[PDB]
Parts: sequence; structure tokens; C-alpha cells
Amino acid sequence: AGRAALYKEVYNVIASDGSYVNYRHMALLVDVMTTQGGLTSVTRHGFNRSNTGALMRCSFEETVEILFEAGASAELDDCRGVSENVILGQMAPIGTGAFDVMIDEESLVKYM
Amino acid sequence: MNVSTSTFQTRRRRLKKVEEEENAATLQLGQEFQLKQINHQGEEEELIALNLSEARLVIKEALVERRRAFKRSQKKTREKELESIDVLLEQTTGGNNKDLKNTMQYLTNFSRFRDQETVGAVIQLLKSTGLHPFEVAQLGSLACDTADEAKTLIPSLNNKISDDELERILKELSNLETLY
Amino acid sequence: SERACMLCGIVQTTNEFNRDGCPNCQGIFEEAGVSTMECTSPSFEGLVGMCKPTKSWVAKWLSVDHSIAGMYAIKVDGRLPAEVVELLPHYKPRDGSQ
Amino acid sequence: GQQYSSAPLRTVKEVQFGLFSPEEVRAISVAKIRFPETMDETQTRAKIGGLNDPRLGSIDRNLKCQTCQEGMNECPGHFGHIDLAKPVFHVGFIAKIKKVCECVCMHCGKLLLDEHNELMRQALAIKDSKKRFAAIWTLCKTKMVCETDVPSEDDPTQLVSRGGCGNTQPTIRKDGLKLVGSWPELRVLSTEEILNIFKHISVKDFTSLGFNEVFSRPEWMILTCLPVPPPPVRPSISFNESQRGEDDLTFKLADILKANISLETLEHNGAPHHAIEEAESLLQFHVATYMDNDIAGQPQALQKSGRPVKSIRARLKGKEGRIRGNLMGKRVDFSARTVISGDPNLELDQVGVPKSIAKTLTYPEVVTPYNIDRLTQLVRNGPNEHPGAKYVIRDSGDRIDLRYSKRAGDIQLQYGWKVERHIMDNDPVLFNRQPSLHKMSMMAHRVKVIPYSTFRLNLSVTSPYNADFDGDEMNLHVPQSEETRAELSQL
Amino acid sequence: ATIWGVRCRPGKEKELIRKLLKKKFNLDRAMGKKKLKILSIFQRDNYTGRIYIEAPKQSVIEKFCNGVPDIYISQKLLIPVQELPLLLKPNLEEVALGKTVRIRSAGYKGQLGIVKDVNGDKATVELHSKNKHITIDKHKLTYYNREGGEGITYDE
Amino acid sequence: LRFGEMERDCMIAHGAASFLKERLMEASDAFRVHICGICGLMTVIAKLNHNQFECKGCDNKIDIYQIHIPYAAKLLFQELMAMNITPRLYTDRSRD
Amino acid sequence: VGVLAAQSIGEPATQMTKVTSGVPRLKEILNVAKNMKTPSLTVY
Amino acid sequence: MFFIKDLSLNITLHPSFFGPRMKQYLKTKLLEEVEGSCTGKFGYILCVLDYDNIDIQRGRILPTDGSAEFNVKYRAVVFKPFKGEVVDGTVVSCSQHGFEVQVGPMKVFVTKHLMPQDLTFNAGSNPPSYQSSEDVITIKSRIRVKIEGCISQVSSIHAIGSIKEDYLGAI
Amino acid sequence: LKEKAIPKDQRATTPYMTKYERARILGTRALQISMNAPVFVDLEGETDPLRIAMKELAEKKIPLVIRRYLPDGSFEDWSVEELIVDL
DNA sequence: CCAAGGGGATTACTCCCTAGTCTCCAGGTTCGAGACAGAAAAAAAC
RNA sequence: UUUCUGUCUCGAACCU
Ligand SMILES: [Mg+2]
Ligand SMILES: [Zn+2]
Ligand SMILES: [Zn+2]
Ligand SMILES: [Zn+2]
Repeated sequence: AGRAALYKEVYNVIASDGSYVNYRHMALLVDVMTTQGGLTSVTRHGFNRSNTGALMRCSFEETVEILFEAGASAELDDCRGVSENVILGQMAPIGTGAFDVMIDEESLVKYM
Repeated sequence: MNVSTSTFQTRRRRLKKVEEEENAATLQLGQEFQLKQINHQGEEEELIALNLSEARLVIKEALVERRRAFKRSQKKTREKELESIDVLLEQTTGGNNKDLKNTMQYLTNFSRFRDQETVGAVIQLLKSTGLHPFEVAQLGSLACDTADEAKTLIPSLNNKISDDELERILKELSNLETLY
Repeated sequence: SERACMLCGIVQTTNEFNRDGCPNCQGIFEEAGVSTMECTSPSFEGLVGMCKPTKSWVAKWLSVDHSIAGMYAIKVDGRLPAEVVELLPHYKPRDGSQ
Repeated sequence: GQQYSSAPLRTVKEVQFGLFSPEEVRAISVAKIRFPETMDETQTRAKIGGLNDPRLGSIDRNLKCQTCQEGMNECPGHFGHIDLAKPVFHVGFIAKIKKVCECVCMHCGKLLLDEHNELMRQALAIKDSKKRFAAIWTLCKTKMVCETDVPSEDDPTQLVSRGGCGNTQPTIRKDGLKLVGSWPELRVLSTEEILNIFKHISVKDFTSLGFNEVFSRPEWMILTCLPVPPPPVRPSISFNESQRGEDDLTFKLADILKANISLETLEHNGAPHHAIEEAESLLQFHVATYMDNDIAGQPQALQKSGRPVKSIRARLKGKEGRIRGNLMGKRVDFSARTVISGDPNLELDQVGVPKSIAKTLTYPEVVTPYNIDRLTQLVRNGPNEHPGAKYVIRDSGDRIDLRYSKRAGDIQLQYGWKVERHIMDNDPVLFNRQPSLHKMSMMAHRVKVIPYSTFRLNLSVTSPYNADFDGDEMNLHVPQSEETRAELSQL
Repeated sequence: ATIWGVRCRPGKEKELIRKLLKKKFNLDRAMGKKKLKILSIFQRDNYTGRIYIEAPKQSVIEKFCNGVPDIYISQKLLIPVQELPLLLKPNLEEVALGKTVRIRSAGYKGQLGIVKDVNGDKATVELHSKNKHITIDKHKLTYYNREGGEGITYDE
Repeated sequence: LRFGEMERDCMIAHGAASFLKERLMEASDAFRVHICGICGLMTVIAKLNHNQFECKGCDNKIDIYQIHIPYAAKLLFQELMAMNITPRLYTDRSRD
Repeated sequence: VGVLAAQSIGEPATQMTKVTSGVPRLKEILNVAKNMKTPSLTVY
Repeated sequence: MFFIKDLSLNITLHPSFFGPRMKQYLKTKLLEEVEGSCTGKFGYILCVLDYDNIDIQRGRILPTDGSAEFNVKYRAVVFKPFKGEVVDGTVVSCSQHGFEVQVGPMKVFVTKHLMPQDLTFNAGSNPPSYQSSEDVITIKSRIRVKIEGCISQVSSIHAIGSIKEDYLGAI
Repeated sequence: LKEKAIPKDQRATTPYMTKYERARILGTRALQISMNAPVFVDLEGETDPLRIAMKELAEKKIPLVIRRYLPDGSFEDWSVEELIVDL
């Protein structure tokens, strides 16, 4: 019911000015803000208190504090995420890094 | 240095300092040298060992297989076997790589078994023992005549095989030695 | 210009040392046959201007409670003349040696 | 840099965090630093032993690092180290030091609670390191004595000898950069005793907290041996030759080394135990301002010029900081910015590019049989007129400048080579308006070289860009690869 | 004992002691029976920037050090009684390049220019009329001396 | 020019991962970094002229890996190692 | 998806012009605030 | 010491070489990279077996570079000495410090302090030889030595040996 | 470990090609043709590697495969010839 | 006998109040001033 | 037949 009412508020504030946004964007917003047990505020103290990659988390507000906590708690930053792959300067699995590209030794030999 | 060579045992080698166990004859093997090895398809089996004659034989089977592959691709008593091996190796590689040459001379001149049936028979008899593959390779490779000499040879294998079965494998190997 | 006495630590200007030297130890220098300029040294430290050596505990620490109020240096570099050292058995070096 | 290496080429796909051990820092360092003066002594740049020690990294184009012999272009800089004469708290973890101190005994080095308390077992059931430590610490604050035994559930009267010291545990309070403990015989806890008790913590004990035995033990949370960055992290700046100013970090390092040499002399000579306390306070303060300039309730370190000194926290701190200012968003070549004007005689997905901007911007095109004739013509034409190139990248990797080469026509384009031909028409180029409020504000357009000084863009694409031609400016990014062009044209 | 240590400006400590005593001795010379109660004052080189003073009450040191620069009277502290023996122990411490030219078969004909660079068979000239650089074949340009006058073709 | 956070987002939305990689590595700043397998630190004394590779402090000469990273990411890591934090980089997965 | 949702929720926010509404309300929504400027209840 | 282990290697190959012969090419390069190499970690790689059935795993195009990384899986016979095993070899060269014994692809050094009392040097023969009361050691002579220590260099392995226990030496 | 890999059957991902796969493949073929790889199609004077790549994809003559990474690390193995490039 | 009974006098938790973090678009363009300065000791050489 | 300069740091004003 919290998720439903929260979506209802976001729909109300969006539609007050007459602008229309597709439902699934608001649905994702409420679903990320409710995927944890309670309300993960989109705040310095909210989603960035979760347990994602340290390099991803540090790019938001608390940079050096989260980096020290990562050093102390010995976090294995996953590198499955956008900000860590961007920091490392490698192809983040965005839409094009979401797979790999190979060579059909089979068919390359079959035609010729 | 250069492109190293990979391995399947995805150990937990995270940050760990030099903690490698000593490498001695008392079964305190290295991190790769477990009794249990990984397979092609993710299966787990035991480490497999082999005697010197079996080693040369599999090397020769590999080499003749390579010669057959090369031929297909381009299509579209101590005095003669050594020369045949020599010319086979020369045709195989360029010649600059002496390493194969020195090793192959080292193996040809003091190996004991020469025949597929004999080496097969040896491995079937060592299969029944169920002892550790490196150790059975030692018994099949090095020559022994007495229990005390064998035990001082391999101090690890002291309370693992009793004297009578030790002597049986020894005399059996001694009889199975081929007369060249 | 200004120097410090090796023996007991009194500090005065060069003109004052030429004038009278150490009134506290003028007698000891006179017996030992050494003038004040050779017993004084340029590098010194710990200059306490004592007004009541009898009551002050600092003067007892520095072994100057029996003498008259004035400058006294805790640290006075150099080596006192050996003649004065033998004339003063209870004297110990003020530079941390011995 | 660029040079043929031999190790395998690959990408990173993890980042494990932790703390160095002092043994690790000593093992990794290439040189020991002991002289606070950085250079200019006896008019020799190679100041062995000081800051900017040449073994740490080449300070200039000397062509010699003398650790790697690689030149400043390639040498990644090598870390120095300095054994601090007494251990020093690390500002970022000082609160964590306090938390661990409230958690464990200050003498026997064992957690105040153990699995003999039901609350402690429930706290230990938490898998996550952070929440587990939080539960442990909220449970361990209440206990204020290392008890020698707990009631066991087998019988109330029978108790188990869990072991450890008997002393009362202090209440710890924050005063500046130091921890005071009250038992009330209040006193400052010495960093030596705190280090010793941390090292005496047992393996299970600190692994139970948010620590690990190979990653980061609480013992190395305190700084005994400081690692010093190499010169590439502390580059010099210069008016001219006559005035060269060193970096803020270099000055902090020199100041720390002066504090440490003073403290080392004070240790070696007579030790009053109050002047040594003052020097220890000074050196902790200096390390603290060096690593963090935003302490609560303490004066900030001022530089010689009176402005706050630039700390590593500051260099990572804000938008201008390193994470948000050089990694999330950074700079790039092969790009242009200029004014936009409407143009109804341009196709919707087309964009007009000034002739000058086309002349400067280039796409590296590789020589094939399928474009050899046109590429040879472009090279022959050269960089001065539009259809042409500036650079020709040979196979060895070196670049030849066509403007400075008078034999440009005589150059023959062997195969595999590349040319930096100017962007021609029908070339994908991203086109962006800087308030990138939403997704469609960055779209790939086809270049139309158009002689004038202003980007021209079809009018109907002004809505998603929120552009108005009222002095607006827009941003053109030229892709440098066939992947890049294919992505921009197809996606 | 009663011994208090006061912060001061580093490096001038002996000058501070000498001035303090000269003030004390002048105060004694002017004053009669009731003198200021300052048992002694001293400094420490290696613990630079600090003075040590003995006196019974803080008002004495305040009434002594008023008007004394480079001393922080506000910053003073007790020396512990246990700490004194250790503090007082003795053992401590192309010719066509850069020439005026006139173009002859182009839209910019009759126009002065300055040759900036030559890439071979084509000379780049900045126009001495327009704020634009142009490439044109160097053979078809008539070059002029440093001053105007006779126009020499490409024969130099 | 600069590729701000908002424009990074726009490319992330586009899905042009190749574009972002090219734009933040090859067109901005590309640095080759040798690292040791055991430690995963930037402590490799690479002599490419002599082809002599070693991470002293781990005693290895054979298990050395180059990575391409931005110089800004390099020098972030250098600051972290200056600030008692470990940037560790490795050749395997453990969780799988 | 996530970045798409972010842009699509943030685009109307920029052009955003009884109970609270507009950008203050959107900020209040995302920054889950125990205190609320104009709380309301509709009981049927 | 002559065992068979499953290993794998990543090979970097260029777009330019994508014809149907890239397999025979990749193989010649494979043998180029592995035949004759040695490493401390894995040991000496003497040969690769069962050529015709090698499962060539599929390649990998690099994210921005055009190159293809093929991780080739295979099994091979490797040799690596361990302290305390006794092995036999041939004298390759002599000097005042002792003599080097060739054992497979490696040379074994027998230091002077681990040699019998009754066995000593003699330069009156051409080449210099070693004599005993009941043995004669020379260039063309096979001898049994026990490996006491191993030193692994970048592209080589060194072994130190001794001859003291019963039944060792000239055979 | 191969157990994470899914065999040719029991694959649950879409045979219809994704725009990102299309874009990556066109780019990868574009590098290969630009750097002298063999061309699997008769060329009617085409000179732009991207156009040659689109032509090969139209004829399903691209020797490329996709590991379709399941997020747990497993992958589904899908060949370009069989991938229905409808769009 | 009995059955509560009011605290003794500590436990146990529980729930409320003041002082400290850390923001507060996305960008470009030029332009200007500031890299303390004072003072004394070692060394140069009229 | 001799070429890859070069900067920081505090602000101010203005453009979208
Ligand atoms: Mg506008
Ligand atoms: Zn170097
Ligand atoms: Zn205890
Ligand atoms: Zn290492």
C-alpha cells in the first residue's frame, strides 16, 4: 500500500502541470524506492546507504567517507555496474556490453 | 614477463602473501598438485601418472598424429629407431629448438620398456595397487631390488605397502624389463 | 659577545667577565690559576635568573642554592680545566657527561 | 604511454578494498625518504633521499626514472615511504577506532560480549559486515567492564570461565584528534597502547567485526609508516625558471617530515614526556590536515600564503573533486562547440558543420583496397583545403604531419595504415545541448560540411534539444572508430 | 614547586629572556622593599617557542608581562611536579617564405599577402587584406621587396 | 571539451557503451598500467626496453598484467594508496 | 531502464511551474521526510 | 616429473588473419609460444598431446580493438624437479667446483662438500677427471644424483645434487 | 566451469535480435572489413565498411556469435545466422 | 498459621531533548591579481 | 638538414 500510494503521489505531482509520463517510469521509481524493506529515500542517507559497488556509491555525495568505509570493511566492489566500469574506463555492460561477440569457427570454415 | 598460462583451479588467492607449502617428497605437494584434478567438462577425477615408456609412447602417438595432420593439410635395436626419431623430429620442428632434441635423447637411451603390450600390462598391474600416482610412477621408473633400499629411496612410502607385496611388484617389474 | 661559565653556569656579558668574572667562583679560578675567558664558553643553555637560590627548588636541582642570585646555566658546553676539576671533587659536568 | 609490452592485455573486473600493512608499504616502496628538502641543494635536481627523489619518478624529461628507466610519459610513479617515529591515528577511521575500542577490552583485547549472550548471538547472526558491526557496537557500549564469566543456560549457579581481563572498560570521549578515556582517572589513550591492543585482538574477534585477516585488520587502521606519492601525483608549477612553486601536497609532506625528524631527535635525546607529547600532537595534526582538511572543531592547516592547504580529501571531495570532475565526467578531444542557427533546407537527421571545424576535426580511417584511391587523393590534397588529412599513422605507430611534410604526395599509403582525414559529409557525429536534461538531448547527426562559422541544424530537432538559436551554443563530438560510428548510426 | 610554561613566538626566545630580566632589574632599581615575586625565568632551545617561569601567583606574571610583545600570556599551563626532574635534567637535546607577395590568377588578385608556410607547389599566404589564409600556387605570385615598387616574378 | 555527468547519463541511456568507452579512454586519456596478480597494485617495475617485468614485494616475475585505464583513474588509485586505501585489481572471479 | 526512468521523471520536473505541488512536492516525495508541509487525508 | 595436466592459453590474433587457414596459423603460433618454454609456477612444458582432438574454444573480440582472443584448452606432459627425488644423468662439463650433470632439459650441480672422501679431482688426464677407490667419474659416464634444491629462473631451472647414500654414483 | 553454460536447447532468450546486438555486430564487422578481413558477400562496388556489414547482416552471412549473459554469469549461446533480425 | 504488600534498592529496558554533517543546477566565455615578506648567517671578493 | 610549447590558484563579470 505504501508503494501504491507513493506512485499515486508521484503521478499527482507529475500530472498537476498537465505533463504525462509513461506509467512504467513512475513504477520503476517507486519499485526502486521500495525494493528494500521500507522506503529507500533518494538521498545521501538512503539508496547510497545500500550495499552496491563502493566505486558506484562514492560517486554520489559521500565520496571519501564511503571510500574509507570500503577500505575498513574490505568491500569487494563488484564492477558489474555503470559507475565502476566508467571509472575503470572499460565497456560498461550498458546495452552493448550486455553480451560478447565471437567467431563462428564452425561456419567460417563451413562456407569456404 | 610474457603471456603466462592459465589454469582451472580457481583458488582463493586474494592478497595472500607467500604462503606456499614446501615442496618435498613427503606428499606435501604444491597448490596445483592435489590428488584430485579438474577435467574438460567440469568433472573431478584423480591425478593420473605414467612411467617413462608410457610417456615416450604417448609422445610418439602425438607426433605421428601431428605428421598425419600436416600431410592432410598440405594435401589440399638402438641404431635405427634413434635415427627414425631423429629425422621425425627434424621434419617436425624447424631445428632451432634443441630442447626437444636433448630431452628426446635423454629418454630414448635409458628407458626400459619398448612395447605397447608391455607398458599396458605394467599400468594394469599398478592399477590394482591404488597407491599415489607419482609414487607408482617412481616404482615403475626407478630400479629397485630390496625393501630397505626402496624405503630409503622414498621415505614417504614407509607404512603404505607391506613387505611381501612390495617384493612381488619388485620381482614382477624385474621380470617385465625388456631385453632391448 | 656574551658567554657562560663552564664551572657553575653564570652568564654575563663579555665586558662584565673582563671586569670581574664570576664573583661566585673568582676564588676557585684564582687558586686554579685559570682566567675566566678560557673557562667560559659561547654555546650555553638553560639560563635561569635566580633571585632566591636558598628557597628555590630549581636552584637545588642545579646545585646553585649555596651561591648568590643571578644567572646560572643548566647546559654549558666545553670541558672545564682539569686543574679545577681535581680541585672540585663534588663537581660534576653540566653538559650531561659523566 | 605507448610501447610494445608483453604481459597479457585485459580489463579489470573487480576492485577489492582494504588497508596496507606497514610491512606491505615497506615492501612496496622503492626508496626511503628522510630529508624534507625536495631539491635545489648544491644545484642538482637529483636530490637522493628527499621528496621528489628520482627513484620515485622522473620529475622532468630527463629520459631516466632510475627505477624503471621509462621517461615521465610512461613511468607510473613509484611510492616512497617514511617510518613514523610513533604511530599516528588516521583521520578517516578515528571514529572506527573509537567504535572498536568501545567494542573490545583495552587490556585483554577481546570482545566485551561473546556467544554467551543471546543478544550477542542474534547480533552475530547478521551476515552483512556493516550492520553486524553496528549491532555489535550498540550491544558493547552498555557493557563497561571485561567480565570474567557469564551465566550459562545449563544452570544459573554454574558459570563458564570465558576468560579475559577483569578491569573496568573506560568511557571514551572525543577531544579534537585524540581519544580521552575515563575509568575517574581521565587520560589520553596513547596511540602505542591502542596499537598494541589492536594487534592483540584475536582472529575470530576482529573477523566478527567488519574486518578480515588478509584484507584489513584493525591493527593497520593506525598509521605507523606513511606512504608518499610519487612526483606525478605532486607536479610542480612554475612562473618561469626563476620561480617554481611546489605542490600543496609536497609542502605537507615536507612539513610532516620535519615534524617526524624533530620527534625522532626528541626520542633519541632526552625525553621530557611533555615536549614529546607536544611534538606527537603536532605530527598527528600535520598528518591529519594532510589527509583531511575538514576536521570538526579544529583549525584548518593554512599554507604559507594563508589559504587552506589542498588535502587529498579535498582533491576527492566535491564536484571539482576527482571522482565527479575527472572520472564520472571528464574532458575529451575530437570535439567542437559553437553557435546554432535554424535551417529548414537541411534534412532532419543532418547537421551543418563549419568548414573550419571540419578542417580541424578528423576521423582515423584505415587504408583498405576499398578506399585507397580516395585516401591517397585526400593525402595528396593535404590539410589546407577541406577534403584532406593532417596526420598519417604508419604501421610502427609514429605519426607524420602532412603540413610539415613537403613530400606529402610522394608518400605512398601502404596497407593497414591510418589517415586523419577531415570529416566529410554524411559522417555520424553526436550533437548535444549542454543542459542535457533528458535522453533525446544527445543525438547522432550526419555531417554536412557547410561554409560558414555556425552550426546549422534542422529546425524540428530544436524541441528535444530545447534549443532556440538566441545565442545558444551546442556541442559536436566526432567518433573515432567503426564501433563508435556504428553505435551512433544504429542506436 | 610552582612552574608555569607560556607559549611565545619561536626563534627569539633569548631576546625575550634578556628583555624580561632588564625590565625586572629596572623594576627592582625603581622599587623599594616590595619586589615582584619571580623566582626565575628560562627557555628551551629544542622545545622552541616556549618559556618557563616560576612565580607564586598568576597575577605576578600578568603584571610582569603586560606590554611584552611576542608572548602569549593567554596561553599558559601547569608543569607537573613529577615532570620537573626530567625537564631540568642536564642531558637534553625557401626564399619565398616570409615575403610580401601579390596574387595573380585567383579571386584575390592584386592583393598583398605574406607567405606563412609552403607545403610544396602550393604556398599558403595570409591575405594582407582579409583575415583569412589561402593556398595558391607559388609560381603565379609576383613577389615584392620589403618596401613597395618594382614587382619581381619567381626567379630569385 | 568535457563530457559531463548528464551527458554520460544520456549515453548510458542510449546504450552506446562503445561510444562511452572510446570517449572516456582513447579520446581523453589512455594509460597502460602493469599490475601484479598476487597484490593487484600499481607496483610493477616494467622495463619494456629490456622486457623485464617484476613486482618486488611479491617476488614474482611471471604473473603481470597490463590494463588500460584513464590517467585520472590511475591517479585516483595513487591517491588512495597515499591515503592508506587498497585499490586491488585481479584475474579471476570468486563469487562466480 | 533506470536511466530512462530518471530522465523521464526529471524532464517534467524542470518545466514544472489546497495541498503542496510542483518541485517542492517532488523533492518532498523523493526525500522521504517525516515532517510534511501540508499533510492531508481523504476519508470516504 | 612427467605427468599430464590440463591447461589453457589465451592467444591474441589480428582481424587481418581470418581466412579458413587461421587455424593452421594459430597452431603454428601455439607451438611457437609453448614449445621450449619453462616457468617456475608450472615447470617445464615438454610436449602437447592429442593434436587432432584439441577442443578449440571460441574466440573473443576485444571491446574496442578488432583483435580476437582465443583461449585454447589442451593437455600436456610437463617435467619439474622436487627436492629429495633421486634421478640419473650425464656429465656435461667439468671445472674445479665439481661437474654438471644433464638430467632431461636441466643441469645438476654437485657441490664439493657433498662428495665422498675417497673421491677427488685429477688434472693429469685429458680432460680432467675424478677418481675414487672403486669408481671412475668422467665426461662419458652415467651417474645417479639426489636433488637437494631447485632454483627457478625466468627461462630455466637449476638443480643442486649430492651423492652420499648407498647405491649412488657411477652405475 | 562449463555447467553455467546453457546448451543449444532450453534457451529462454529472444531469437529476435536486439538493437544493441545489431549495432555491435555492424561495428565489429566494420572494424574487420576496414582492417582487411575477408568479405563474405559479393561486392557491387561498395566501399563503406558499415554498408558492407549491413549487407552481410541482411544476408545472414556474418560469422559471429553472442554469449547472451544471464546475470548470474551463465550465458545462452546464439548464432547470428539463426538470430531473426526482424526489427 | 496465612496472603498479600509497600517499598529497599537496585537492576532492566523504554521514550523523549540539544549539539554536529552536508548539500543547495548544466555548462561555456573572457578579465584581473596573487604566489607573503623580513631578517640574519655563510660566502664573495673590493 | 638543428621542432611537439604550457601552469596553478583565488575571484569577478557575462552567455545559454
Ligand atoms: Mg536559448
Ligand atoms: Zn620508474
Ligand atoms: Zn576483559
Ligand atoms: Zn605484488
